[PDB]
Amino acid sequence: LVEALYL
Amino acid sequence: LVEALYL
Amino acid sequence: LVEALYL
Amino acid sequence: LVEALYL
Repeated sequence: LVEALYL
Repeated sequence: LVEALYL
Repeated sequence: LVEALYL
Repeated sequence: LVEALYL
């Protein structure tokens, strides 16, 4: 499981 | 499972 | 901005 | 900004 946010 | 957001 | 995962 | 994971 991966939850990833890139900004 | 992957939830990914790129901006 | 919200990134949310519920399981 | 919120990144949230619930399991």
